[PDB]
This record gives sequence, C-alpha cells and structure tokens, in this order.
Amino acid sequence: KVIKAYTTVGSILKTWTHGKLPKLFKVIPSLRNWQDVIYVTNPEEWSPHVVYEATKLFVSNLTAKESQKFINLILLERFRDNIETSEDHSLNYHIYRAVKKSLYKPSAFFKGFLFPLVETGCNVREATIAGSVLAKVSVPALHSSAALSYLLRLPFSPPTTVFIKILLDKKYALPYQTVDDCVYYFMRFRIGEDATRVLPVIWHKAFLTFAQRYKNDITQDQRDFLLETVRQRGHKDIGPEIRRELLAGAS
Amino acid sequence: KKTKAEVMKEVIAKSKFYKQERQKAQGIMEDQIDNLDDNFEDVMSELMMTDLDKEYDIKVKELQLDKKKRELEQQRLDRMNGMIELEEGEERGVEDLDDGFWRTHDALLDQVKKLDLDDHPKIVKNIIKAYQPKLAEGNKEKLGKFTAVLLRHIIFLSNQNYLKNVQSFKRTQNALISILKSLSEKYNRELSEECRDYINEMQARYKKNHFDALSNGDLVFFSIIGILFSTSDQYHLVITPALILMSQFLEQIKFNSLKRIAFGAVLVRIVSQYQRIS
Amino acid sequence: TDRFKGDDDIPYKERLFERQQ
Amino acid sequence: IPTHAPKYEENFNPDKKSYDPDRTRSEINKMKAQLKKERKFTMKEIRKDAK
Amino acid sequence: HTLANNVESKLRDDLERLKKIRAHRG
Amino acid sequence: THKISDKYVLLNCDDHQGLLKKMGRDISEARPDITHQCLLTLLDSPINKAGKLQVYIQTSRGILIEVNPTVRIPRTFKRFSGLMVQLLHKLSIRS
Amino acid sequence: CVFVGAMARGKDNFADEYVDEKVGLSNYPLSASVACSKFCHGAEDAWNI
Amino acid sequence: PVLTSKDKITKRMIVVLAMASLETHKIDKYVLLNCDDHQGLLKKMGRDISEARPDITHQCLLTLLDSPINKAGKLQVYIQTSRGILIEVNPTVRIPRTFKRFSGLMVQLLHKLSIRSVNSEEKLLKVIKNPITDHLPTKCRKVTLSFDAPVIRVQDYIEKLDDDESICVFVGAMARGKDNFADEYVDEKVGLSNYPLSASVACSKFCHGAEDAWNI
RNA sequence: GAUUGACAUUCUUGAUUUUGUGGGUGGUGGUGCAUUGAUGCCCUUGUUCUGGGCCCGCGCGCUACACUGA
Repeated sequence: KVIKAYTTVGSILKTWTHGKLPKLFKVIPSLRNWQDVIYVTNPEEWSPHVVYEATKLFVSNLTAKESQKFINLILLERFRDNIETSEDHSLNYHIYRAVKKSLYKPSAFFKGFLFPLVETGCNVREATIAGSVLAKVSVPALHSSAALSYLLRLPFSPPTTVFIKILLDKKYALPYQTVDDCVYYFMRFRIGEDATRVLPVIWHKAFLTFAQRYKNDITQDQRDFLLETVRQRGHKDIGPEIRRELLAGAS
Repeated sequence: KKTKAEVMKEVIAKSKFYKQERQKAQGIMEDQIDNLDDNFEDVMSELMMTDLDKEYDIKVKELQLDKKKRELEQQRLDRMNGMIELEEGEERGVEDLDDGFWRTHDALLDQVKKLDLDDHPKIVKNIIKAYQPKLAEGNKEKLGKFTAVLLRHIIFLSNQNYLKNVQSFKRTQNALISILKSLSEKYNRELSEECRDYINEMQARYKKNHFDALSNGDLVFFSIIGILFSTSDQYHLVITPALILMSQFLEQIKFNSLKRIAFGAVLVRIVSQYQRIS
Repeated sequence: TDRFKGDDDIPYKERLFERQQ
Repeated sequence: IPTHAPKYEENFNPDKKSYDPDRTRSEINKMKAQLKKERKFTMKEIRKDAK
Repeated sequence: HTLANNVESKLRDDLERLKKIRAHRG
Repeated sequence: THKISDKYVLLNCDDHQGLLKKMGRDISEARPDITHQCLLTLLDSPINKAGKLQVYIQTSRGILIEVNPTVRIPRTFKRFSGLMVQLLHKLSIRS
Repeated sequence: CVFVGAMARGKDNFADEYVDEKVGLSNYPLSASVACSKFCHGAEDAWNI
Repeated sequence: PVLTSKDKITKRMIVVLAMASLETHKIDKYVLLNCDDHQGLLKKMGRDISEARPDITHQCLLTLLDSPINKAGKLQVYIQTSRGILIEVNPTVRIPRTFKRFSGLMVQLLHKLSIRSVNSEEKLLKVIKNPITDHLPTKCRKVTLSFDAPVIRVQDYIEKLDDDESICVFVGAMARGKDNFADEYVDEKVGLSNYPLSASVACSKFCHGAEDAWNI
C-alpha cells in the first residue's frame, strides 16, 4: 500500500509553491506499487512546480505500459474540467510546462495525449492550443508522420483536422506515408467527406497552401488529381494559388 | 485610508502565503525524512512487480531511402530603396565626419587549381567553393580567408599576358568580374582587409621604386573595386586611401613614356567612372 | 534646448540607492 | 538668445526645507538646526521652572 | 565624517535626558 | 496658491470642485491656463528668439512679475504649476 | 507695450490710467495667445523679422 | 461661413501636422499618451520620452479659431500619428479648451470615433481615411514647413498665385526627427524663420501670413 | 557514446540530440456578425519571494550682496 502519509503529502502538494522532488517521489519511479500509491494519493496535486517536476520524472520514466498505466484515466478529464471551469477554455502555465517537458518521448506521449484527444468531444480552441503546445518544439519525424497518417486514416472530426492542418502547415519534410495519406484523403474527398461535410477555407487552410517545400522526389500526377479535386470544388479564394504552391515537387 | 487598508490586507495575505510556504516546507522535509524508509519497505513487501511504431517504421524507411511572389516581387524595390537611402546617407551621412587627426594564403588555391589559367581553374575553384560553403559550418572565417585568397589569385590571373585569346579571355574575365561582384554582394568583411593588404603592398612597392617595380595589377584592382563597389560614400575604409594613392600616381612621378601616358589616360577614364554620380 | 524642457524624478532614485546600500 | 532652465523642486513647500543634495551633510544640517531649537526650548523651560 | 554625527547624537540624547528628568512636554 | 492640509495647490478652474467659492469668488474666471499658453507662445515667438521683448505678467493682486527673453518655461502645465508657487513664494528663481 | 488681458470674461479696464490707444486685432472672438501672436508677428513684419 | 472640403469654387487653407503620438494605453486603467503623470511604462516599453506630447495639438488649437475669414471659414486641419488617425475640423468649432477635458476626450481616438453636435446631425470631427487629396483637389500649392530652405514669407507666397483652389501646409511635431516631408504630396519645402521654431508658432506664422495676405 | 531525472562530483536511462544557414520572428487574444460563420484594426517573445508624505512663525539688532569699488 502506502506509508499512510500520502494524504498529507497530497494536501500539501495541492498548494505547494517552491521546492523539488522529495525522498519519496525521487525514487517513486524505482518503486513497484506506485500505481496504487498515486491512486490512493488521488492526484489533485496541481501545484505548479510539483506538477512540472512530477511530469519531468515520470516522462523520464515513461514507457508505453507506463503511459497506459498513469496517463489515460484522469489527466484528460482534468483538462476537460479546467476548460469547463474557465470561460475561454484555456490551459495554464504549469500545463504548458508539463507539455514542454513531457513531449520529448517519441511514441509514448503520442499515445499519451495526442491519440486519446478524439475520445469524448474534442473542441476547437482546445485542439488549437494542444497543437500549439505540441508544435512549439521539434516533433520526431517518423512518429510525426505515423501520427498524421494514423489520425487521418482514422475518421474525420473538425478539431482533429485542425491538428492535421497544423501538422501539414508546419513546413516539414515528406515521406511516402504522407504521399499515400494524401492519396487516400483524395479518394475520401469525393461526392465521402465532401458530401456530408462542406469544408470552407477554415478547414481548407491545409488545402490552401499544401506543398511549398515538401515533395521534391516524386511526380506531379498526384498534384494533377489534387488539381482535379480543387477544380471539382467550386471556390474563388483557393484556385490559382494551388498551381504555384503545389508544383514544387520536381520529379 | 482605504488604500492603506487594502495595503495591510495584501501584506497580511503575503505574510500568510509566506507562513504557509514555510510550514509546508518544514512539513514536507519531515515527512520525506520519516516516510520513505518504510514506504520502500511496504512497496517491496507487497508482491508488486504498436501500430504507431509500425507506421513510424514505414515512414522512416520511406523518408530515409530518398535522402505568392508579390511579396518577393516588391522585395527587390524595398531593398533597392534601402540601398538608395543608405547610399545618400553615405554621401552626406554616416561616419560622423570628424576626429581631426592633425583556407589558404595566396598560393594554395593556385596550387589546387594549377592546371589552367582562367576557365578550368575558376571552374574547379568554384566547385571547391560550393563544396566548402556546404561543408563549412564551424569555419566561416576560413571561408572568408578562402574568398580573400580567391580574390587575390583571381586579380593576379586577370592581368598576366594578352598573347592568348583576347576576345575569349575578355569574355571569361567579364564573366569572372560578374561572379566576383555576385560574391562581393555576399561577403565584404575581409575583402576590405585584403584591400588594405594590397594598399600596403603597393605603398611598399612605391617607396621601393618609382614605376619599374609596379605591376599592372593595380589597374585591374582599381577596376574591380570601382566596378563592384558603390564608390559614392563619403569616407570608406577601402576606396579613399586608394583614391589618394591614385592621386599620387597621377601627380607624383615623371611619366617618361607612352605606357605611363596611357596609364594616366585610363586613370582619368576610371576616375570619371568612379565619381560620375557623386 | 530647442523645443523641449528638462526632466527628473522623485525619491525613487534614493529608493534605488537604498536598495544598492 | 542663450536659453537656460529654471531650477526648482516639485511639490515645493516653503515650510519644509529644500531638497538636500549631499546626504552626508543633510542629517547634520537637520540636526544642527533641531539641536538649536531644542536647546532653546529646554533652556527656556528650565528658566521658567526656576522663576 | 562620523565624529561630528555621533557626538551630536550623544549630546542630543544627553539634552533629551535633561528634558526627561523633568516633565517638559515638547 | 492655496496652502491646504499637505502643501500648496494652485487655483485653476478644473483642479477641484469648490475651492473658488471656498475662498469666496467665482469658478467661471479661474483661468491661469490661458496665461500659460499665451506666455509660452510669446516666449517661443521668433521675435523673442531675436530678443526684442521683456514680459511683465501681473495679477489682480497688484504683483508684477518680470520674465526675461531667455526664460525656458517648462513645456507642460504640471511642471509650470510646480514652478508657479516657487515663483510666488521664493520671489526669485535661478538658471 | 501691449497690455494684453488674460481675462476669461469681463472688461479690460485694468490699465485705464495710462493707456490711450484702444486698438485690437479684429472684432471676432479670438484667443489671447492669438492676439499677442498677431501683435508679435506684426512687430516682426514691421521690424524686418 | 459654412465650408466642407467639397467647396471647390474658391481658395481655402489646409494645415496638417505630421508624426504625432496619441494611442491610448490600457493597464481598465484607461489613459492616453502623456509625459508628466505616467512615464515608467513609457521608459520600459522603449518609446522616447519627449515625443509623447498631446500638448502639441492642445496648444495648436489656436488654428481652429485664429483666422478672421471665419465669415467664409477658410481653415481645415488634419493630424497624423503612427496609428494614422485623421481629424476634420469646423472653423467655428467648440473645442475642449483645457488639457484635462481634451485628454478625457480619448474615446474619440480609441473606440467612439464619431461625435455629433447639439442637433445630433453635424459630425464636427470626421475620421475619413487617407489621403487628403480625395477631399481637397489637386490644385493646392506644395509647401511643407522645414528647417533648411531659404525663408519666403506667407504673405508674398499667397499673393503670388491668385485663384488656386486651396493652400496647404505640413508641419512637424517631435523632439528631433526628419519627418516624411516631401514624399507623399509635397515636393519643395519652405524653410521656417531664421531661428529654431515650435509647431504652434509655425502654425501661427503660417496663418498670420495667410490672413494678412487675404486682408480679412 | 550524442546524451536524460542523478545513492551532493554518479552510473542510471538512452537516438529524444552537437557548431552554423535561413524562414516561421509572436496567436492562448482583444475586437464589428445567429448562441462555434479565413469578414476592418492592434500587440508579441505568464512566473519562489518582495512596498508608507504629514497639523516651526513673528520680529529687534548684527552681517553679506551696489565703482559710492577693490
């Protein structure tokens, strides 16, 4: 179980202000029952430096099993509860520091906070601020293209496609997984997501500027059927920029 | 008095925050000192012990195997107007008009491209300069030394002897002067320093001898600096000591022959070229 | 002095000096 | 015309003394004055007591 | 720089004792 | 001026509600700002820059205040009012 | 000399013991700064400034 | 005496002050630019101290009611700052006379932008966008007040050309800075008097020469 | 062996990274339009602890300030 002082530790680390990881939490990754320990501790320990150092240590000690052990159950609902109790649906400075310290594990944190974002009613400003705190730093390339093709061969959602817009307007390199990802999105964009959901320029921010410095190793026939897509979709804002934006892939 | 009451309230809340922080710090120190030694004992006494990666491997192999214009249209006029305003501020401008004071060294680039004179030597040195600019990430001052050595070498190969192809050599030197301006637009910071090196060189030669220890490299040096450089600034480090150098070249010695007479004639032509616009 | 005046401050300079002392 | 700036002090009170430049003699100017008025006060009061 | 100030404060406290042994509301 | 307690405060129309009636006169004519603006334009005039003037301002209370041509009046109004009681009490200010 | 009044409203009888030439700048409502600036500019044009 | 800028039949007078500074600061604490009450934020933000002066236009308001051709109403003024707010004037306007009332009139800068008179009809101060030659014609003689050209007086300058449609002037308001004098409309600059002058006395020189040439 | 919390210089993880080139400099907004429909304009890079002005005046002599000067 515990030392039965973790209720006192939770009561003081809910409103802690200045300090570092104590003798318990410095090796609480190196313990074994720390799942049950932090469960009965009931992590309302939302003090800024405790949150920052705690996410620092268990993302230093986060595997995939550890992610599915102490990520999914309570932190998503805590984000939903603080964006509910705030009127503008905004996160905090310690949330930002937690993401900025916790992003640097490549394939564990994606299944941590990015992939379960589509679970229970994702939202516009919150997915925008999540893409902000996920894209202010470098993203690993292979796991980034994996996450992009994963959440785009997952079904459509507007706060998910906002993150897709951010991830493809990051001005990032291109593998063939993103090539055939664009191919199957082309095959989905017939009359299909185009029939059931009209997309204005807000969701077409991906498709206004798409391939400025991206391909450079492939032909322009996928560009040709993207052009037949943008000529099948009648719009005045987007058209003549698609040629001078999309013809960057040389051969 | 209401401001003083709110000031006492804020000071009381700050003292309460400091007391709470001190009490929490002492309680956390005592709890972390007296809890962990049996917390580890309890945690060890109780018997306590994919597709994203696949798509990442596929995209990793796929990315490791193969390993508008209105803004940039008016950017040229923006930088040109910036050049013009800095040119006029350099005409009557910048340097305060005061102070009242009353990867080589000149041989290794030639040894590297030492097969031809003009075409193949500058082409091989251009390819080597492209490779050095690509692979020079921690040595850009050595790229600056490389550009200065290339400038010095290209000046003393632009003037050697005209028994060769006169028109084709003039063609390749026009192309050479154009690419030298194209790199002088990018790099100047030791172009000016090697210009001082050549001013000291010709000053030592001019105090050594009148005219017989004077090569024709001064002609092509003055030509390249007054063709690439906007020579219309008030005081510059480069041109102004070279201006009084060519002034003493024009009015120091006895021009005994038609070679020095033609030297003076092309000097008058080149100073009209210099200060046509000033 | 063409089209302007002088400018100085209150005892915050002495407050900065007392913080420096 | 050669132009100069008038020296003065903000929130100028004639009853208060002026802005002392030198802190090393500001307190001795305050005290060599206070001392004199307090000396006059104590001598006046003890001689009124004596009478 | 300090002899004047501390002998001044000491004699001021001395005259304050002179005022304090009597009542002498100032 | 008015020594209120604290220290001086000038007499404008806009710096209070009823100090004009408190002293016993009218707030409609409590007008020193036209004096400040008029004197600063007379000082910044080019004939004053050539030095062919001397400006005697006065009040209703019989006083006579001479300013030189070389006076740099403070450009604001708050610094001018801070200079005004220095003039009205010390009767002489330096360069 | 000009005895320019800094009055807000009233009668300019303050110097009715030495001043003779009752003269102004217009019959318009002006400001006092404009009145003295008109007289100083008239002195400039009179005395070559 | 009535006059809008669509009064193309006869000669007018235009005064434009350039490169001012009035953009209200918001700490619900609601202030405009000044240089006496608040300066710690003005020295922390990096802006220059002596440029911050609405007293320049608060003392330039003599040009609102100086001209004795108010029986025709010849004057129209315009201000310019880094924001670019412009202000049309009435020759028989009722200006806030003192600095604190003109300074309380800051929602006109910030968010009100449209004030009306007692009959709720005449927009006394109008904030129509740049340029000025949309309102006055191109028949206005090109002078800006600067500090380098030989001086030519405003009387002779007006009585030179008789029946052009407007006259204009561009004055500067700074501590020291080369204003954008003759790049937008002006080409040739007229120098001021033979001493360093201020903005209010430059406007006074221009309007006194203008009224003395028009003979009122 | 590039580097992460470190039994306060220590073994404990590890591709998350090292010297320079650019461009995105900064979107966690305020704002005009149904309660979320690029619709004009602005700015860029939240935090351990921390702050007081106040209820001497009068005047008598003596003395300095003036080519009548030194």
